Parts: sequence; C-alpha cells; structure tokens
Amino acid sequence: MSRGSIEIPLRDTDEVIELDFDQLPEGDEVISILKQEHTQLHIWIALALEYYKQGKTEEFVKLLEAARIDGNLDYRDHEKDQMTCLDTLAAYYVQQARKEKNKDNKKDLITQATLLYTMADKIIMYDQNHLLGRACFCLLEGDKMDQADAQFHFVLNQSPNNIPALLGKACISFNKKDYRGALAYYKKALRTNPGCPAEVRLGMGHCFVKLNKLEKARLAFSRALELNSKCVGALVGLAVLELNNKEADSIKNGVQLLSRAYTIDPSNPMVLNHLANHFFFKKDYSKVQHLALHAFHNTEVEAMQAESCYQLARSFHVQEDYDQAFQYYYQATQFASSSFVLPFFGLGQMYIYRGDKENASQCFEKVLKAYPNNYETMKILGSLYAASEDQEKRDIAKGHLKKVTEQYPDDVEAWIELAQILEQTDIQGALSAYGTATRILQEKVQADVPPEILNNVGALHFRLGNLGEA
Amino acid sequence: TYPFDQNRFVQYKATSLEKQHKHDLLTEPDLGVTIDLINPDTYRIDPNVLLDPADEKLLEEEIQRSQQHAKVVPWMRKTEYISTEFN
Repeated sequence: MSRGSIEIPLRDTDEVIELDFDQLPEGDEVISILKQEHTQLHIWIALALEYYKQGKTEEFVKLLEAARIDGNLDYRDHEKDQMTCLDTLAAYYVQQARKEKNKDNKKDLITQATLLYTMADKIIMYDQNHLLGRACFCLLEGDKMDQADAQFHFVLNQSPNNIPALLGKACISFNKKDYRGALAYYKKALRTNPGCPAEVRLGMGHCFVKLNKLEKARLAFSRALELNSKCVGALVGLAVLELNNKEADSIKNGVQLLSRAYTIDPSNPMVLNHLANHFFFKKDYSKVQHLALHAFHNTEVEAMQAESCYQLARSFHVQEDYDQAFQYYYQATQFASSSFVLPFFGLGQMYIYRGDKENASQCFEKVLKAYPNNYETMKILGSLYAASEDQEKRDIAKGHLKKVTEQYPDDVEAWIELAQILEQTDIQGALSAYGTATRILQEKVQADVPPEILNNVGALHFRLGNLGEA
Repeated sequence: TYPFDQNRFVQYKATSLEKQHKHDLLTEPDLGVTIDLINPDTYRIDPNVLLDPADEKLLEEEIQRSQQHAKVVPWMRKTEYISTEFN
C-alpha cells in the first residue's frame, strides 16, 4: 500500500512539486517552500496531517501557526479549509492540555485554546467538525459538560453512524452515571467503525464490571490483552479483578501484573495503589508510604484519593503517628466512595484515641449503616455506647453487646460491658452476665476474679436481698 | 467501674473488614478515551466491513431444567403402547 505523494502547484509554472511521504524533508524547509509558493490552504492541511501522522507534533504545530496568517483564500472552498486549520490547532491544544498532569500547564494551554475556539465560532459554527471540537473542548473543563452533551446529541442527530459523536455521548453518559444509555451508545459507536484505537474498547470492559458482568469483563480484558499489550487501563482492570477474586495466588499474580503496568506507566495513580496495599503486608512500610504518597499527589480526581490516603493513614496507624494518621484518615473519608468504609473505621479509631467519642461513634455508625454485620465494629460500638449518659443509647448499647455476646460466647469484656448496663434496670441480667464473665475467667483465662466484678456482683445481690451472698 | 484499657481499640489488629472489603475501579470520567477529531481516518465510516465477532456477541439484547424425570428410581417402571403385533 503506497502512502502517497503530496502535489503542490508551483507559482506561474505548470510543473507540480511531488514529494512522497517516506522521504519528506524537515518541515522547516517545507514551510518556507509553501510560503514562497503561495499555495492553497488544503495543501497546508495535507502536510499538517502528514506530520501529525508521523508522530511529531512539533512539526505540525509550527506549520499550522505559520499558515493561519499568510493563507491564500482566493478560491471557492477557502472557508472550509480555514475553519479546519484553525480548529485543528485549537483541538490539539485541548488534547495536549488533557495529557499533561499539571493544572498550571492545563490553564496556560487552555488560555490559547479558548481564544482560538472563539475565533472558529466567529466564522462558522454549524459545521459538524467544529461542533464536535467545541464539545471536546468544553468537556475538558468539566464545568461545561452539559454543553458537550447537547452538542454531541444534535451532532448525533445529524448522522447516526458517526463514531466520534456517539463516543462523546457515551463518555458523557458514563460521566452522568446513565449506565444503560452509556452501554447502548458504546455498542453502537463501536459498530459504526471497527477501525479505532483499542482505548475505546477498554471502555467496554469496565462497563461490564459496572453491570457486574465479571466473566464478560474477564473476556473483554483477555481480548484487550490479546489485541494490545500497551493498554494500562486494561491491565489495571485485569489486576483489580484478580484482586477482587480474593485468592492468595490471585493476589500474587495480580501484584506481578501491577508491577508490570506500573513499569509501563508509573504516572498512573490507580495502578500504584493496588500494589502498595500488598507492600503493607511486606512490612516495607517506608515503600508503602512512598507509593501511597506518590499515588495521592499524582492524581487530580477526588475519587482516587479515597484509596491512597487510606493506605497511607493505615500505614501511619502502625507507626504510632496517630495525629497524622488521624488527619490522613479524615482526608480519605472526606473523599470517599460508598464502596469504601475502612477509612471510617480507622478514623473512628483515631477519634477514639483523641477522646472524640461522639464523632468516633458517628464514623462507626456510618460503617455500621454501610455494613451492619461486622463483628469488630459491633464490639467497639457496643462498648462505646455502653458508657453513654443518655438513656436511649443504653438500650442500643445493650442490643449491640447482646448481639456480640450471642455471636461470641467467650468475650469477658463484652459480658462485663453488657453487665454494666444491665445493672441499671436488670439486676438478674447483670448478675447473669457477671457470672458468665467469671466462668470464662476461671475456665479459659484461669485467673481469679477482679475485685471490681466481685464487688458489683455482691452489690447486685444486696439489691436483690441475698445478704449472705453479698 | 471496671478499669478497661484506654487504648484497647486504638491498637491495630486484624479485623473482619480487612479481608471482606472490595476494590473498586476508579478512573477519569472520559475513561482514557477521547474523540480523535485530529485524524479524519477515524472519522471515516465503513459499513461494508464485517463486524468483529465480539461486537456481534455484544449486540445480543439482554432480557431480565429439572432432571427429576430422568432419575433412575429403580422400583418404578415404563409403559408400552398398543402395537399391531404382540405375542
């Protein structure tokens, strides 16, 4: 398949300059040749697209900035060429702004992008290419997302078999959590043109997890793995699925794949989080902090910081750095997903340590509402609410402690905690609880009863009337 | 009041939530995919080309047996039917 030869009409000469793609000289010479030739804008666009395809954006960038000023619009189709040339550079600035991970760089590039996009609107706005470019530019910011939605919608209305417009609508559907429409638009968008970078297909795999199609997602990841091995997102999803498998060998091979992906692209925040959670168990807490700090700083979205901070806070809990663990646990909870509750557990522990019993109970209440069957949180919640002045909470503490005691026959502290609230109104129940605690102390612990329990048992007997036992 | 330890729950220890948790897929809203308007090649539409087998599988719309008859059950029997020839 021949790439093709660009032809340029020479000024005041029938001969045409022909240059093949393979041996095209440096763009620095081509710009001067075109400037001295005064050729039509469509030739500039052809050369611009050639250097863009070659993988060198600098060459394409230079010729397009120089072209837009000294163009020759003395032909019928000048307006279309002018619109495309201006919009191409503007949309490239948006794409390059998205690529960089620095917010300051984003604004600097976005400044000129806004100026040039307004200029393109000046001449013609109804052009479909201009409409999709403006939609992408406005979607980049995130505060103009609804404009992208409307723009892609009527561009889609113009043509149903239109992969870019349908892709934008599907992406926006994903952003707004419209799962069915997102899936439908993705399927149809992939139908429109089978030829496309594999990145679009990655959106399918994760959507399958969004619909709980785990085997379907695994097949999608395998197909993604087979077609392209350079897709970091596909590797991350496969590694996350292996992590979700909850199997020691699954975790080990998932960690190896995570290391490979992190080697491929260490800048991605999510990949580092999964492998650092394993590092925590490896006892190399210094590397755990480094990876957790690296992931937290690298990202710009709030949802990501739910995990990294947690791990770091978790990593900081075993370093006895309770103040910084407290602060970072708070950060993880502040930016948290409904799927994640461990930061609230850790935050409750930090609040407990600091003496903030009420707010610690609030964090534990959130965890319990999210997950009401956890034994550890149940025991802690029962103990914390047992020592509550308010009467209404004493019954809930009783219930939690009763639930804990039934689940755990051998828990001396739970029995004592339950007894300390049964005393208020249930003398027989408190006596039974204290007796049970004494039975475990003598049987398993094999230790003499504490004087406080004996005093409280005697006081209960006194209240009952058994003066001899008292 | 019983003298409970003041940091019995502060100290880190294995918890049920440690092993019961679930990891989630978190990514940018556009999900690592952007409209490649720069290249007209991706803008081209080709209906003649055959669809990928996986894409055909995805197009299938989603809508939201008892083996007892074959159990052996030695005592039970069968049932023959009227035949033109019989002993």
